[PDB]
Amino acid sequence: MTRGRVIQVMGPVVDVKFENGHLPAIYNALKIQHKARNENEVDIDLTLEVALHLGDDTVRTIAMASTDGLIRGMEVIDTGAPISVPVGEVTLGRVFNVLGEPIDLEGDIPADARRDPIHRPAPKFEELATEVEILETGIKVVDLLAPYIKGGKIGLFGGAGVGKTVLIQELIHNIAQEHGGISVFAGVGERTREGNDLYHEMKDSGVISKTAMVFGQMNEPPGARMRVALTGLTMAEYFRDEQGQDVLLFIDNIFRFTQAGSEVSALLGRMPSAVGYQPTLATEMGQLQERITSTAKGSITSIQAIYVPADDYTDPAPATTFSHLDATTNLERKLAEMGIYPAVDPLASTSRALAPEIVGEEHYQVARKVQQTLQRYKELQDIIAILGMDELSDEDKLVVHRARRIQFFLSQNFHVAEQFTGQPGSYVPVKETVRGFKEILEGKYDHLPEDAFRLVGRIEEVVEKAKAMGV
Amino acid sequence: QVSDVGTVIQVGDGIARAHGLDNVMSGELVEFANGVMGMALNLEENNVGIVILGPYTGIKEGDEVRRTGRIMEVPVGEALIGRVVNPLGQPVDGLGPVETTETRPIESPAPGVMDRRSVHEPLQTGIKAIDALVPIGRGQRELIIGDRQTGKTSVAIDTIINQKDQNMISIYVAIGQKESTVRTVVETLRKHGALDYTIVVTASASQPAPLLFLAPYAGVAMGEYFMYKGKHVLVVYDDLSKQAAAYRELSLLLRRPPGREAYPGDIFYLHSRLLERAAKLSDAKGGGSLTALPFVETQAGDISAYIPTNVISITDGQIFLQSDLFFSGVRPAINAGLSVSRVGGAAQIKAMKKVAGTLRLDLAAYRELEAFAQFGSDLDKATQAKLARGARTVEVLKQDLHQPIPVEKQVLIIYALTRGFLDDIPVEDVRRFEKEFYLFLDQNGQHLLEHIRTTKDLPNEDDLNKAIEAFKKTFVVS
Ligand SMILES: Nc1ncnc2c1ncn2[C@@H]1O[C@H](COP(=O)(O)OP(=O)(O)OP(=O)(O)O)[C@@H](O)[C@H]1O
Ligand SMILES: Nc1ncnc2c1ncn2[C@@H]1O[C@H](COP(=O)(O)OP(=O)(O)OP(=O)(O)O)[C@@H](O)[C@H]1O
Ligand SMILES: [Mg+2]
Ligand SMILES: [Mg+2]
Repeated sequence: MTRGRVIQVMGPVVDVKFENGHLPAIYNALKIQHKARNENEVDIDLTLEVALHLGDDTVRTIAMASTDGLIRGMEVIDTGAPISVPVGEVTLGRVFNVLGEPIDLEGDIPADARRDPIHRPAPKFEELATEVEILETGIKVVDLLAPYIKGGKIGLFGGAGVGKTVLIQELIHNIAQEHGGISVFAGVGERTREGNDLYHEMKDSGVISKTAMVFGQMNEPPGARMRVALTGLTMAEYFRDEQGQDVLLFIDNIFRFTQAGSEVSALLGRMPSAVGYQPTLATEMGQLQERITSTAKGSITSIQAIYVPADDYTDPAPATTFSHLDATTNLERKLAEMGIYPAVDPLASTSRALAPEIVGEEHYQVARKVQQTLQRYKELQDIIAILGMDELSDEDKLVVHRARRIQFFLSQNFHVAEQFTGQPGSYVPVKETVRGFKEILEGKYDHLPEDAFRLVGRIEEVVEKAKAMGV
Repeated sequence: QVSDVGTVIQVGDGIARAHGLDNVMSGELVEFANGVMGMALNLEENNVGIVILGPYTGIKEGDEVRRTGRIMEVPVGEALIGRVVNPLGQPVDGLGPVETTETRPIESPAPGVMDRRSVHEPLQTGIKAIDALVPIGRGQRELIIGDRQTGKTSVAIDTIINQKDQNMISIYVAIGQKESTVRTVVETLRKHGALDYTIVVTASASQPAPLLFLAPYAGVAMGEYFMYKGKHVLVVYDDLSKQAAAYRELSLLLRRPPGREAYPGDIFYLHSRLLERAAKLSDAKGGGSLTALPFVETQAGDISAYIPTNVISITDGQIFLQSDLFFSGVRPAINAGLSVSRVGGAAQIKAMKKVAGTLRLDLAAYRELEAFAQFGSDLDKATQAKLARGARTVEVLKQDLHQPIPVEKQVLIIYALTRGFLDDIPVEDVRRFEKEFYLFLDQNGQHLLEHIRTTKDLPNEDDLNKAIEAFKKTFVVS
């Protein structure tokens, strides 16, 4: 019989011993359902995922919930299949946990609904799509320097409290409300307050009618934090394949997946690697990332926020995830402190859509000139500090004068930022951004004050702001 | 008999390993022969690892360990109000026993997505530099971060004292503090009358690492009782950094591999599990709330350190107090650039939200322009802004110790500052201007203050301007 017994309990890791010749396969789901036999026990309802085969008919598993109350010797049930989540049209408008069980109090999913296994191989080489088109977002910096690619993979890098969540909300507001396809949001290791606020905002805006939401937050154990993203990806994969529909996939923090993997690695008997990460950091990340792709039968565009620990961009987790993205935007605490939000780094941010044959020579030349001027202004800092402003040549003085205004104009007021500041916000087309930056580079607006360029929309609002200030 | 009885194999550095205990469950309390309590963490194949919650000197190999049948718990109740207790709930002030008759688990799940509500109730701390540009709402969590000797404890104690005339329970948890410092804090609370509604949990630096690691969970579990009864709770954690240090001590004593800065891998989980449990409950859950004010101490103002970044990544905003500003006379030392409140706007009254919306960004820009201005000349508009606004905002945000200022007066003072009424007076005169303005308001403009108190909105269109002009007419300058 497929009956197991609990041998060891070490935090979120449990060892189970089975009868000889009937060990469950790797990634299978095991269930523990125990009722308190007396007053010195508590009821248990827990699911486990097989991780390793240790020999002697013993299996090491990872728990999906708290292991408090477990007694070594309990009975374990082998389900014979990996974790299966409800899939299909029934998931639209619902909120699910890691196990695919709804948490929105709207009712239970019927037991006969179709379910798909979480773990599956990645699509092959011959099934991939390759075509670059610009996804307009209405953000000046993104549209000018690092355009987003429709159907591609977009990553947002930033430290703690820099603004990537606000950028995600702004992108959702700008794009998802008129996408017309299917939207999927996966919250991995983030704030329950933020999740609740996003859910209520979507209900108010009516987007929730075509959005499936899956939540595993920081209060959840590492197993749930690892598998919630895979559950969301499993739903998105079905929506891509079985219906051929365009899918919006938002992942709130993909770094928590590798963080939970590193947390659980030490108890699995693995030797430490690099600064403390698991040896399998690259393969585990690749197995998840390679499933998020656009294919010939459906396109998935995904926007992922990536946390940078200790503001160190050389950390292995941020370092290895760079190769898995087509367009990246890097946020900086230095720019956040200056008050120039969204604090996107204009130089480190890169995209593969920034080519003359994709965005046009008019756009490409302006972007390159802006980057060159900003680089020169960055270089001039030491000589300015140790020699004074008056010791610069008239070329460098003009470079600084233009670069400060360009840097201030890169800032923008967001719609979702109205809760922080009373300004309503704006949406700026790519043509307007290019024209405004070209006019600034041409020297038309050299007589306006520096601060008139901060937190505005089109180039005209600079003129009205200067007039309001009294020029 | 090895079902409910065990024998100690190893003792050392506050951890023990025991044989037997066949039916012990993970997280259960165990009791040694001396009466010292313990916690079972690792249920290995042949032995059980136990963490000793107290003095381990009297424990020797061969001593008996017996089960208790209960998961780690602390006593909670109304009788705990006004007392000073350890993380285990044992009275420490010496005023006799505690008559609590209920217990709550140390490890409890946090409220779910559907059990929460958006924060909409302001928490007035009585400090302008907080209530104006870093608002705090009920159910929010907001850490105070800065170097040593910067005023974090003063801010916390003032926030606790300001809640005298509101129905909310306050919990002060001291992690790693000196016993004399805790005694003085308790004495100040007693003098100001906060002990009528305050519970103090202490774990000094001389206590073993397990108690330091366990104390904040005991405090939050104590607050959970009142939160789920439908009341409002404020909880203060004094050094989450010292909690992290104690947890690192315990982990390396357990020989778990170290990560960045020798901290264990689950150092983020340790703090997130605790801080995530503070929430604003919905009407279905009873409308209760728990507000948390964790503390983090930085080294030389380095906000990029591992523990500061981890704690910032969890909470809803940070108040950064700078030592360079604490010196040279800016005593509140609020750093507007590094500070932020993620529940801004909703956590303020309508008047304050209407007036002080852009102050944080304005002072950030002013600091940037002041830094840049050391190199060269300035335009007319730059000279107007930098001096007529930034210098006066910096001066008017300053506040003295133990001087609560009502929000109805704060809205007045920032309105006068923002509308440009302070442009014609010297920078050094603004504090006397503020004092005389409060006196003039109390003497003559009580109806504006009453209107703001009753409606939470601005009093008038032009009567406010008239009153400000009337005060300026009698204010003696310089
Ligand atoms: N573009 C912006 N406009 C206005 N305010 C902003 C902007 N970006 C960030 N902020 C402010 O800074 C805060 C940063 O919080 P946010 O959740 O966006 O950060 P984050 O990068 O996601 O951090 P974390 O890792 O802690 O989740 C916001 O709550 C808001 O107060
Ligand atoms: N607003 C204020 N006005 C005047 N003095 C103040 C103010 N705030 C704090 N102080 C003084 O600053 C000193 C340090 O304050 P406090 O003890 O609160 O700081 P801390 O950061 O908690 O210190 P520590 O690291 O020693 O615990 C005290 O002498 C206190 O009286
Ligand atoms: Mg975030
Ligand atoms: Mg202190």
